[PDB]
Amino acid sequence: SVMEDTLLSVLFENYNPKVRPSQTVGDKVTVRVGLTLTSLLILNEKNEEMTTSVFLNLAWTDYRLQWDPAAYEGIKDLSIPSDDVWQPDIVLMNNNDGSFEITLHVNVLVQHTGAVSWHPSAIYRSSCTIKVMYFPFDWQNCTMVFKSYTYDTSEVILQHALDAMINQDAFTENGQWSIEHKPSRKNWRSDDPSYEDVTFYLIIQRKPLFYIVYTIVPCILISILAILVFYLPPDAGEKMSLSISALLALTVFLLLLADKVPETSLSVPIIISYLMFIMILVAFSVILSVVVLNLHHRSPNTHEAVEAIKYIAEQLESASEFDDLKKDWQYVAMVADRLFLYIFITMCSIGTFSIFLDASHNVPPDNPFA
Amino acid sequence: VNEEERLINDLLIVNKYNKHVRPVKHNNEVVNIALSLTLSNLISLKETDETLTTNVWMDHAWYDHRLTWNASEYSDISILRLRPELIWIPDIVLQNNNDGQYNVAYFCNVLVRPNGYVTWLPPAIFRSSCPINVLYFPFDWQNCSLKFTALNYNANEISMDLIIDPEAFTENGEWEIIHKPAKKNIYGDKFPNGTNYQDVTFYLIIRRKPLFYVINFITPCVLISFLAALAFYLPAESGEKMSTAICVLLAQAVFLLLTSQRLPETALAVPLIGKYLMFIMSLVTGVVVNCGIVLNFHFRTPSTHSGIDSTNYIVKQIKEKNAYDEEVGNWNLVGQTIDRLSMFIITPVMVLGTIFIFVMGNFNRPPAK
Amino acid sequence: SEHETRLVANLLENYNKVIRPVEHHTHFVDITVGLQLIQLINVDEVNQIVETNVRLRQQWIDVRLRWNPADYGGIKKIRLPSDDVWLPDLVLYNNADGDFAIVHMTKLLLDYTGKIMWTPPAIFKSYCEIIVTHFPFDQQNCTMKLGIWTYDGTKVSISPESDRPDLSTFMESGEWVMKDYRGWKHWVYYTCCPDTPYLDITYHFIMQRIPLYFVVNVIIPCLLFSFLTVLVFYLPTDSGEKMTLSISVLLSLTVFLLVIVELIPSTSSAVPLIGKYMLFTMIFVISSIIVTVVVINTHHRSPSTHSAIEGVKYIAEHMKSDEESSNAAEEWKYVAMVIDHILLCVFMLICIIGTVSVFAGRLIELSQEG
Amino acid sequence: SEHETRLVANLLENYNKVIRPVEHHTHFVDITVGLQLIQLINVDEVNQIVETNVRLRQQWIDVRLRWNPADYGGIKKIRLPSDDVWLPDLVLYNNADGDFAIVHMTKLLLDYTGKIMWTPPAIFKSYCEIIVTHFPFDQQNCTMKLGIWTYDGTKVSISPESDRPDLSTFMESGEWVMKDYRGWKHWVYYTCCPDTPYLDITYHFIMQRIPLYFVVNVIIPCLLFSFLTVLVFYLPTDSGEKMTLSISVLLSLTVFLLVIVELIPSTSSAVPLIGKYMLFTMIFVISSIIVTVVVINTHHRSPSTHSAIEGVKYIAEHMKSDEESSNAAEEWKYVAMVIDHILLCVFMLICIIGTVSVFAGRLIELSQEG
Amino acid sequence: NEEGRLIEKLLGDYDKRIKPAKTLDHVIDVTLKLTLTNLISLNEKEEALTTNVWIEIQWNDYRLSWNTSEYEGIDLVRIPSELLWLPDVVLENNVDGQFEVAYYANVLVYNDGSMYWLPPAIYRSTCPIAVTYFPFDWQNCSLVFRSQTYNAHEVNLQLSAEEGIDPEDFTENGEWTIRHRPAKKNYNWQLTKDDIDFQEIIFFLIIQRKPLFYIINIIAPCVLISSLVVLVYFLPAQAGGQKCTLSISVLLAQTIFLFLIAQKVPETSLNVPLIGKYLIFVMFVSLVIVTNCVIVLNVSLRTPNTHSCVEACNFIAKSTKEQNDSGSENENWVLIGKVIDKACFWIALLLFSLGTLAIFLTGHLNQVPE
Repeated sequence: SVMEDTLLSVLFENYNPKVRPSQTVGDKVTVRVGLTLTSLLILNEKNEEMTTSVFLNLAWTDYRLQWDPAAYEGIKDLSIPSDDVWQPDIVLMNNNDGSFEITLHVNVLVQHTGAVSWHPSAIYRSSCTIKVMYFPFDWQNCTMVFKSYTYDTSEVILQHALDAMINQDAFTENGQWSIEHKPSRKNWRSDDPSYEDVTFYLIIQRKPLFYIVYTIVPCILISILAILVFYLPPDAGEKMSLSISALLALTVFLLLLADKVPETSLSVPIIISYLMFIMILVAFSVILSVVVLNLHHRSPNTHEAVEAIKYIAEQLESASEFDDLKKDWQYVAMVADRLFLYIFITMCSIGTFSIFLDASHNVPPDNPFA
Repeated sequence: VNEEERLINDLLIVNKYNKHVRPVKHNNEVVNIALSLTLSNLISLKETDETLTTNVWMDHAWYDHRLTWNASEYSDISILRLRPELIWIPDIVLQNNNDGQYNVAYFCNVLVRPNGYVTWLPPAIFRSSCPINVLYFPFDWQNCSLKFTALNYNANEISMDLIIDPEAFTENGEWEIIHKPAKKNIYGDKFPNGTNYQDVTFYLIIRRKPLFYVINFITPCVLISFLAALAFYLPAESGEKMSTAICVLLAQAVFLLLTSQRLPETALAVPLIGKYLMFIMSLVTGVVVNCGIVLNFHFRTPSTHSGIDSTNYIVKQIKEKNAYDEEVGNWNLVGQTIDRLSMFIITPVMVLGTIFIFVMGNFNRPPAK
Repeated sequence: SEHETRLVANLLENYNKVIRPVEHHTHFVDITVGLQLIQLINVDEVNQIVETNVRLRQQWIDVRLRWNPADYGGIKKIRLPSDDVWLPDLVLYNNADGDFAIVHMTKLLLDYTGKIMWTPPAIFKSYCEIIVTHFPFDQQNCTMKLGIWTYDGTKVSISPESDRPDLSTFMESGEWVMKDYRGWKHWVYYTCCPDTPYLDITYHFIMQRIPLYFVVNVIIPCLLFSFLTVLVFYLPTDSGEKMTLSISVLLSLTVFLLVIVELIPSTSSAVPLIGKYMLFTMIFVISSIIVTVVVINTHHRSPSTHSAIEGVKYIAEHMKSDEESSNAAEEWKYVAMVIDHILLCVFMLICIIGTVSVFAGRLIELSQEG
Repeated sequence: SEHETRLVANLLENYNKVIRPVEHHTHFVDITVGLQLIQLINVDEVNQIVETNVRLRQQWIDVRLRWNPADYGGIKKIRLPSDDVWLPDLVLYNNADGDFAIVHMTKLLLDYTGKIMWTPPAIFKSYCEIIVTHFPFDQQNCTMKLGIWTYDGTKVSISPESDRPDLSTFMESGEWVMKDYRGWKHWVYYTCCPDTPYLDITYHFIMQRIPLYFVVNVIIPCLLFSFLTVLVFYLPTDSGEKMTLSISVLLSLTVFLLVIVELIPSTSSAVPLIGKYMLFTMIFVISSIIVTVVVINTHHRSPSTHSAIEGVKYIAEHMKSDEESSNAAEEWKYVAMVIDHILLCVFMLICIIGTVSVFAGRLIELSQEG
Repeated sequence: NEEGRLIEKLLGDYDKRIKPAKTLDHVIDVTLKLTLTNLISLNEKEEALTTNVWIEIQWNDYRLSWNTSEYEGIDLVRIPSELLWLPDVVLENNVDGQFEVAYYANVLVYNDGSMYWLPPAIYRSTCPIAVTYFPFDWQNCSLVFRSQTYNAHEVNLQLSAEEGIDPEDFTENGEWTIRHRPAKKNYNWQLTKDDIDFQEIIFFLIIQRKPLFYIINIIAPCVLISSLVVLVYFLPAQAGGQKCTLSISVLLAQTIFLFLIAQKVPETSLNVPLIGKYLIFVMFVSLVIVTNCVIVLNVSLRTPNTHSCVEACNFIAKSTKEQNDSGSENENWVLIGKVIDKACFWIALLLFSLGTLAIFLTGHLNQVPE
């Protein structure tokens, strides 16, 4: 009773819905912003698009809602729909690639002397620079800048919790990636009067090892038929034609591979590294098989009286066997041996190279997890 | 007329009743709210990303003490309707599966009992991120966990107490629903200094996998395998089909490669385990290897891959001479090795082929354990 | 004039729309519903989706709408804005995949008496069985039930009105054809609850599907592939000298149909059918494989066809006689006789299992055709 | 205090939001537009659709917003939310594919005098020419008109604000590159009506396309194929032993060219390139075609290649000699003299066609690069 | 000039949902017209389209002719949507999607009570293009639209030219073309048996398409293909013995290419419309290509196999010569190529005929509808 109807009344009589919990132009209302992440569902590492979900915990004080006996001293804590406070119509300078879901228009926790607690989980369409640099083992970092899209920091100050909180705090276990750390730094670019956005850093690490495995098999298994086509010559010289069949076959195979590679990066591309040199490794088996094909080509051919008849017989046979013996002199196997071992150098050299680069790529550019 | 005008003016739902005020008889323990979960349908499953779109009947109950009516409300009709904006409605949040706001399970017509008890239960088209993990593929196919409850209120403003999942499991799913237990609870946490919001915890333990991919996929293996199997039987019946035998490698090779290509395609659409994916590609490689083996083994050998008297002696010379050539080749033929080859092809096919369904079983036995 | 303001004002005050014209503890609210379907713009047999239009002919009564010389007298039948009406949450039980569209904001039919109707040109997306048994020759009847959503019998009741076909306005551009369409009513009380539950209209669509496009191309490559198989068999007789050639065409053939089955899975899963069908193609074609298995295996089935001066004349003709009986040996194997049994052996067997394919295929359509 | 409540309330009462600050029958409401694309998110030249960042600077005056010491004296310039304002129905003429995004419920600033600015952070959906003339090396100028939508120069007038580049905030992630962009004003009166119609801002986007990755993959299998066809020339003249062997390649390669066709037309369908680009491939690719067919038909062009005891000796020797003849005949068929002709015949052809293909390539690259 | 009082006067009596109908037996005079401006999506196989229509709306309601303070002030007024009778437009046969931006826009009230309004609308529709619209003779797109609310005994729509156009702003990036746009104003009475006519708006659109790009992709390949097979056909006479199988390699290659085509463009017609006539010539000119093609191997399949001590021994050896000669003789009577050579000219003129039959007829199906 104690002026309850009265209080109750006066409050709703004088209280202003559309007003800011501050008095004039000054230090403003110090709103607390801090989100406990739920998990993340889709990383479009290719366009640098980020759809995650977290809690929008906001909290500041409404010294305009401090109650009295019944709602203050009666029930120190009571729930009341928002819709009555300035809400950070927050957009993300890079990210905020789309609207809020479970972000605004939801109830809030209002304390006795005016404290306000609003904890809503939400899904948000963002876009961070995971750029086409989300695959190097050295990976990269990003700028996630949150802030309102009609307000300018003049009638409120934004403030954070931790900066180490981490993003693996609610990292998706469903992620083909992994994370090292999440930096959180408060910002106010001076290119705009409006103090604004906060930059949040993603020192992301995404190592999904699954198909590069059977990709290796091509390179090496194709090599099987490759070393084979380079081995088949002094193995079965008649490989002559069958050889060409091999490369038709070998080339179509690698071209189909050419088919799956562009359409697969089509959703998760970054530096060429792997492709850069396998591209070379490609060109390598490609041309090596084709010049060996020219190795194959280079051969212009390969690619008394009684006794007289006898004598005429003696000369017939012998005469042309030298001729076909000439073909021997012409297609001997010197080259095959020499370049099948130049094949030895080439393929085992260029092989242990990307082997190496790849080797160097996973270990060397790994520690910049920062 | 029995005080009716006056009484609903007494309730005035919106005006007299505090709809922005939840009748929890003021600050105390809580309004006894109860949630009931009944899946009406499961339309889409995504095993790979642990996401599910499913329909639920959001059966809700709580007593609206200001809702109790009198004769011209209560007894006039011991049951009547009143919209959401005129009925307190719990702010049920799909705790770990509402990362996709609820649809038409929102602000819908509710049922008004006579003594305040109210009943609101409409349809929920929802999306969830259930505990798939890369362990929602072994035969147990995990247990999908979900919690439902009134998000906003705590343990002194709300108490929610507690149906099979296959009750409305979708029959067009690529999986199988084995069980679905239901038990409510309430729980505080470390950073919170007080207990609050009670919830409906419903675990769905399921299983899935086709008996169809097995059909057209192993089918080609014993068919293809017989080619590579015959491959070694064929080197005998007629190894002279050198080039043509070579053709078949190109051909059995291109077949092999994109067959594996279709594999990841459906793969990405499905988080496949490492245990199974290897037996597939391991064994096709078994043939791939033996195709390369086919190569060499099929082209592996270095070669198989008195005057009148004077004159004819010349010929008997040329005779014998190239007879040595002729034979230098059968030296290479290597034919008493033939059967052993295809015998030691049989043995291994038996070894590995068995090794697989041997392993098939050694893991087929323990789950059935 | 004619109680001008007094008549429309009184009407608004003591009139309510939230309420339903309940008349004592009895038959519920007499709801008359029906389908008036005149267009089916889009549907997918595969996902069993249907976006069509049906004017929702509703018919029921509310005495409160009865009038005297000051509303009836004004103009017999008057059409009131729908707002004043309690609109049922009607919905497709196992369907309802979409909101009804165009029903809101419409016209309502009022009579001097009270009779009322409102046929809304509702267009919406639906969801009913078609399953893999949707498009056969023997059809399936899509079960489509419709009735009040959240209201039980104790408050509202609907009932059929007339029989009308589904083909009355069926799509002539449909990839299907109708046979019959029946709709009867019922009330569903459930063993669960002792209560008297909602009413509903159950439609059943009986219509056979499948254009003949997919058909023409399944069988053309079959006969054509049976031509090359036929060649497969005939060649060893007319040109066995191209057995290898035969090999090439089997790599050809095989890849082609292995690729044919690729199409199937895409198309089939892209357009629904009862598996029992592909079973035909399955063995029939594994038959060309099973047969080329044996036939070319059999084709390659054969070991390798897959004075003193007087003296040397004798060592010589000897040289020739040895080889001659020898060449007789390779021909000893390619007897050119079993080649004719294999094409005829299988020509009949393919003419028979083809006629077998032909059999259930035609038997099934001597069932469909019906 | 200072007429506190009397201040604020008076203002609300006599003020109609919807009223347009019309001042006598003349100047219309003078309102200026000023678009600053902060940045672009995504574009589809094929479908000529872009999602872009726009901060719309909208200016106009409402002499009704001027104040005295009780509004301006309170705090010079202040923040008043939109609603109360008459929002010009801005619209991109031949564009407009989408609603302005974040135009709604934002705020504006009123000066001690009245002058108001409305500059809400937009990003929206656009629709500009690209025609099949945008992907050219010679680009096309995206004609984009902007201006007042449903009001005339008599009721209102949209005017420009300044010059600024489009590459000022052009997307560096675009598959295209900018040349320049200018925008000048205009007033459109129609011979239709004798009246004076709306004003408009006309954008002109002059940018040339094609990211260079494409460039490398495609022209290299061409010089690739060039060498195989190059080998197609040299293989035969230096070795006609594997004519059929090359039969293979001709199959493997045009099919390679066939499958490259699926890939790049979808590119074609993926990105609108001026068709005259297509003819490059047309004759180029098709000469691979006309040349083959002749080269290989010619490759193919050749008939079959692609005392008494003493007399015995002479009837026998005579037998060896005329078959001797015969051998030379078929070789008199596949000569190595003109296969050399076709070699230089066409290689000059290829160096002609090729250098001719390089011609227009180089030529308008002499125009584009400028 | 009572400016305030007048506004306040009518608003007193101002009636919303009531039509400006003098009385009830002669309806109001409603004017409408549409100027096409965007034809956004042509999915003819499903008979649907999306267009930005200028909905020229006009009618009369002197319920607000004003005095000196509003009519005379300015013979022009722009008053909000929700403030006068509004035609809820839709295309009977087409509009399958509720209008977008076609309503809720500023209307126009001159001074005598003339009302003008014209919102732009992007919406979906379904015009003809039913197993026809792909010819050279075009199916006239007939769209009739009217208010879907009331019927012509109270409402009456007007129109204008029914002779003059759809190509007024027919899109230049359409894969088609328009040649005439007729439009009639009419009453309501359809096949379905509806009475009380509500007049509507008929939209004829007989348009052309087929600007083939795929034509010569189809035309040069087939010639190359025909030649390829004619290679198969004449190349044999030129080709060596190792060519029978040579020819085969081509069949394999020829149809690998073939059904790949069969898979390529069939896709084409499913994503876009369909028609069988043009379809018939291809597959059957294609099946004949295949036919004489396999016929060829069956042709290069046909033929039987081409697919004193001194003297006693001199006697017998002179026999192997004549003996084997009888054998090589075999070859003769077997491979005397009457059938083959003639097979070249067989397909040749047959080629000319298949071609003439087809392109001559394509000449006709472009020349009758020309």
